[PDB]
Amino acid sequence: HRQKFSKEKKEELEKLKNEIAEVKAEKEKKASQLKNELDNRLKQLERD
Amino acid sequence: ELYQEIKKLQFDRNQENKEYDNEQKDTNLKIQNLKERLLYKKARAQLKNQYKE
Repeated sequence: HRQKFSKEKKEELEKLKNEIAEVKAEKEKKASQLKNELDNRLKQLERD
Repeated sequence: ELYQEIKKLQFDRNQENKEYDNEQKDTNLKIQNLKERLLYKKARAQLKNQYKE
């Protein structure tokens, strides 16, 4: 019981760690697209 | 000898149950704290994304 429960819970632990890391990465990346698109809009609007 | 062994092994069983419950509670706390932090990070990410847009 100890070994099986520990293995399953450790696996859930790296699962949660990866979930948090992916959340941070997605927030940062989406901020990246937001800034890039705002800048691109600035370029096209200035050009027009 | 049988009484000695039974006493020692019952004590060992109780101890080992103690470590198993220790690990269960500790890892449960870790998992729920990780889920709470993940939810908080997602909420902060969505808030920041909406603000930046």
